[PDB]
Amino acid sequence: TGVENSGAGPTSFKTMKVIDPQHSDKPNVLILGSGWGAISFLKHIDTKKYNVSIISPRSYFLFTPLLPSAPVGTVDEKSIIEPIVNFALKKKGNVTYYEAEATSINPDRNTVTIKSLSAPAEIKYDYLISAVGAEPNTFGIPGVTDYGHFLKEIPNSLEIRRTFAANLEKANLLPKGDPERRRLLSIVVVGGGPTGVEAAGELQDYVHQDLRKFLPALAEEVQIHLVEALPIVLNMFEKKLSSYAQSHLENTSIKVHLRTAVAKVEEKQLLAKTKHEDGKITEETIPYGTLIWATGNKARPVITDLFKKIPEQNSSKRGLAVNDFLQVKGSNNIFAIGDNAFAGLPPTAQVAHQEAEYLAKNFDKMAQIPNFQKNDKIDLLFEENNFKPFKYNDLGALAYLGSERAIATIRSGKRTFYTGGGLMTFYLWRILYLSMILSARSRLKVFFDWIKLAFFKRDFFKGL
Amino acid sequence: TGVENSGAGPTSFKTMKVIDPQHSDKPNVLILGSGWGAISFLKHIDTKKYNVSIISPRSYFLFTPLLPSAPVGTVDEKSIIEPIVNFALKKKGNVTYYEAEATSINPDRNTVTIKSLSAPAEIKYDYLISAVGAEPNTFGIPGVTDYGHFLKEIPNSLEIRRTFAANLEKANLLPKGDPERRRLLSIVVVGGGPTGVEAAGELQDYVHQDLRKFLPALAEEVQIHLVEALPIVLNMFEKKLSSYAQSHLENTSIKVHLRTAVAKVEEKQLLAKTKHEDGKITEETIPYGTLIWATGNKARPVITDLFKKIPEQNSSKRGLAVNDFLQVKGSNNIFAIGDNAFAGLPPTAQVAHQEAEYLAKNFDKMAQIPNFQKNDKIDLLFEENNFKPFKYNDLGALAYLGSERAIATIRSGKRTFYTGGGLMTFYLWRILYLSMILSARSRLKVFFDWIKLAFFKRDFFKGL
Ligand SMILES: Cc1cc2nc3c(=O)[nH]c(=O)nc-3n(C[C@H](O)[C@H](O)[C@H](O)COP(=O)(O)OP(=O)(O)OC[C@H]3O[C@@H](n4cnc5c(N)ncnc54)[C@H](O)[C@@H]3O)c2cc1C
Ligand SMILES: Cc1cc2nc3c(=O)[nH]c(=O)nc-3n(C[C@H](O)[C@H](O)[C@H](O)COP(=O)(O)OP(=O)(O)OC[C@H]3O[C@@H](n4cnc5c(N)ncnc54)[C@H](O)[C@@H]3O)c2cc1C
Ligand SMILES: CO/C(=C\C(N)=O)[C@H](C)[C@H](/C=C/c1csc(-c2csc([C@@H](C)/C=C/C=C/C(C)C)n2)n1)OC
Ligand SMILES: CO/C(=C\C(N)=O)[C@H](C)[C@H](/C=C/c1csc(-c2csc([C@@H](C)/C=C\C=C\C(C)C)n2)n1)OC
Ligand SMILES: [Mg+2]
Ligand SMILES: [Mg+2]
Ligand SMILES: [Mg+2]
Ligand SMILES: [Mg+2]
Ligand SMILES: [Mg+2]
Ligand SMILES: [Mg+2]
Ligand SMILES: [Mg+2]
Ligand SMILES: [Mg+2]
Repeated sequence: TGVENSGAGPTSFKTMKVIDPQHSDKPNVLILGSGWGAISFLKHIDTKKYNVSIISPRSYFLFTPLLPSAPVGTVDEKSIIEPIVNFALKKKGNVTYYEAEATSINPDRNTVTIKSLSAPAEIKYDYLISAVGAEPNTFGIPGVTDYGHFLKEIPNSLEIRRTFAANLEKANLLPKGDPERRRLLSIVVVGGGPTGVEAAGELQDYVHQDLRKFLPALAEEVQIHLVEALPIVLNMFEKKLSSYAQSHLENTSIKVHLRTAVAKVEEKQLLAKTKHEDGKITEETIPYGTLIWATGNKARPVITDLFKKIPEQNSSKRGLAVNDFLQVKGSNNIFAIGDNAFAGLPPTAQVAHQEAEYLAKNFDKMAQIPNFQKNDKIDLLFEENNFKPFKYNDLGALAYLGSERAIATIRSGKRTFYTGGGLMTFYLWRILYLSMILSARSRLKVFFDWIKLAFFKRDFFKGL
Repeated sequence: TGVENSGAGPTSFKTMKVIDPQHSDKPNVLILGSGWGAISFLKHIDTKKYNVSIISPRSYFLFTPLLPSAPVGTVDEKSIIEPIVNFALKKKGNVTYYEAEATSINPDRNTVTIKSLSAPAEIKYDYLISAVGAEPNTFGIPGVTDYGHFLKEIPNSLEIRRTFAANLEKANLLPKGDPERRRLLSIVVVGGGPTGVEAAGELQDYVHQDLRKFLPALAEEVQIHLVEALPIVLNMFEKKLSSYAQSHLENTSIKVHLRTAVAKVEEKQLLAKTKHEDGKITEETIPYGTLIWATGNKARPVITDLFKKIPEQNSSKRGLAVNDFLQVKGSNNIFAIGDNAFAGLPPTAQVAHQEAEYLAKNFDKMAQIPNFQKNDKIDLLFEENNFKPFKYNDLGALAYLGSERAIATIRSGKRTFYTGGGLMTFYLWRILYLSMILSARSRLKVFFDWIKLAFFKRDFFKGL
């Protein structure tokens, strides 16, 4: 259905841009999500030839690479989100955002089922764009999600402060010696990837740069462990850099735990195992005030539910396996991009950003084809008209290390433009992250956020 | 300290500045609150000759004038607050803040009982500076607390935005010609002092500027009413100005209800009554989605608690009555300033920023007279010393109106510098306010707020 006067998420709003007919003139494309995929895919697609619809529980778009800077308020949570709406005021034709969530996609009955928590109730789709993202992975390691914080989404950032704020508080009522005070003030990040390292760093920044400047008795006793399973951190960088980073984290009093896996999280301590290069399996408990879980990504119910309803997708695990034109293997009119598509690619923004932009332009290709105005094998039409299959141009990797330092690589093709570095690198990272932001609103807010951060402390209000 | 926690809540910070002999000879001074009076008094007290400690459940100062511009993201709630610590960090001597609330003042036992919501538990004092503010008042009109929203404190801003969004949301799923949609978009501000005005003003902005740019279907139907019991809005501005303000309010589509009083408040609607030129009371139902009740202050219960414990304050209705030396009539060592003090002046912030600065210089002027500590018309102690009493240098009256306009009136004694005006006044007004802000950080943040507003919309997130 998907008609007038229902109840999904209340920003089920329609923007009557151009002048269409009531007899359906265009294909109804329906996007799932409002993140990198869906916003990148929306940002380009020809709205004159297609009737774009978006289904997102979230009504803003998240510039994920600056999220780890939110909790301490290096950046404000607003300063890095954008409403979907503003990207639709930049589309010539017609859009509609339902503020709900996909639940079961019904591939052959040909709808996405939106049931919200803010109320049929399905939505007809001619084509489907499935960029819902991955949800983070605990590995069945018990205790996470009882006692952990995922660094995924804006609320997650608010939860992490409120927690750390509350510990800083409780902690400052105990006599200096007390171990408990020592515990409250400890931080465990679990995740050696960029996210974790950046959170790890951004906290330690705050503690050195801000906290001590008015309660130095606490600053000291703050401890920030960073825990990773593999031989070293930042594995996407060439060995020589990953080391400089690990140098600089420990330089900033970070307790890096390489080759270490979390077997279980209890309330106050997380039982860790370590397997050394001389294969010796040692144990260790790590007590924690605040636990951050910056690791992994698994598939979502919508998708793992879909796996069954498409014979080819029975045994895909990571995401939806996709052919070279990014359609679901097993379905005609259903596509998948970014973290929920299994392209055999890095699960990153860069990939999803390209993935979407290519698919966007291929949608302009198909409109020129009368053959696509109507018609269980599927790819055929993409060959008959000579469509380029998607190939990826991995552009390199940035990561921020703490107390004003960074490392990076940039590339195009086999060519490898640049690679830092230290305090210089920092200013590119800033200058570069700025440019990759998808809105002038957001960028000015972040810009102002860093200028403000020079003259003054971060804003660490627990109720805001 | 040490460990003096028993009543007082978490952010019990202490700055170990000067070297303190356990057994002290400096007097001990207590400031109740963290707003205009208290923070003004904190700023100008000599922290070397005295020892100052504070009690406030609120860990931040609030630039109360800008509050009404936060609910519609004209300005961020963080931009207008600044922490106590941040002020106390720029002092000479030892400051301490027990983040809690006074529950009982104990005049004849020299203590203030503090039961923090977050936890004996008395605090000892030589001198007491009672500056807790007043609370807002319902005049026992049934319904206000249930369905209404005060506009007194930061959380109230979030409460309103949340409310208004949820209605904008719920309304857009109903068809243009529904009553229930008309209602949800109705907005009644009760009380036409510059608050209710500026508020009403700043909403209509968001409707007229933000909302319409993406839902004119909703925007148009949004109605803002301003109810006021008196002949005119903004009585403290001179007669001719009150009419131009009202001209401009009504001319920006704001239904202004003079000589009108809210007899009661129900969920969907509020019954109001209006006395006419001819002295005949009519009735009326105003149905409403959002109810901002910005009218009249009343006596805090700690202040009312302390009316029974002093014979002079037995017939004290409005607030603690004080002499020309701002001292609680009937106590020696307690002082009341701000809206908890009934100094027969208006309950402005302007008053309190004077009431403080003055008392601080008094307090400093009690550092060349070594008899007070070797001490029934106890104001004579000051009169015989030849203490200049307190006099209010009324600096004026400001009020923003909506849609880029403002009214103003700077003066001193009689010598009136100015009285506008239009788009020029809005600019001055901005400038005056921006100057009167108490911290660099607040200022800058407020300054970048306004810039971002010219470039981009406002920020109306219902979870941030
Ligand atoms: C803290 C953090 C920092 C990162 N930093 C970087 C970086 O610096 N560089 C980099 O390349 N990558 C980074 N990433 C990874 C990158 O952001 C992701 O790979 C990218 O977000 C994938 O985009 P996507 O569109 O596939 O999914 P997302 O961007 O996650 O978008 C998924 C969207 O779908 C919505 N949604 C969820 N469930 C449903 C449902 N059932 N129905 C409808 N909609 C739904 C979500 O609200 C969201 O809008 C980071 C990730 C995190 C968590
Ligand atoms: C939205 C709004 C806008 C305004 N704009 C203006 C304006 O432009 N110009 C103007 O002159 N006036 C304005 N006012 C009025 C003016 O701000 C007040 O008269 C002024 O705040 C009084 O200051 P105060 O120090 O007496 O109390 P406040 O400034 O309210 O501060 C009182 C403090 O006491 C704390 N507190 C309360 N109870 C307790 C307790 N039991 N124990 C400990 N602490 C406690 C509070 O958290 C607060 O920090 C405005 C008021 C509002 C609500
Ligand atoms: C906006 O478009 C872009 C560049 C441009 N000049 O416009 C880029 C595509 C832009 C930047 C991408 C980018 C910057 S920096 C970075 C990065 C750092 S690290 C990483 C990968 C290798 C990490 C993946 C981790 C995955 C886990 C979930 C397992 N990617 N990606 O896309 C967001
Ligand atoms: C310039 O600095 C100041 C004093 C000084 N330097 O001595 C002031 C205290 C300054 C501004 C005060 C101000 C601005 S605008 C205003 C005012 C006049 S009137 C009013 C209404 C809102 C409040 C109460 C009215 C009560 C009855 C008269 C109805 N507000 N007062 O600090 C905030
Ligand atoms: Mg995203
Ligand atoms: Mg997406
Ligand atoms: Mg994702
Ligand atoms: Mg995805
Ligand atoms: Mg205040
Ligand atoms: Mg005060
Ligand atoms: Mg007050
Ligand atoms: Mg007061």
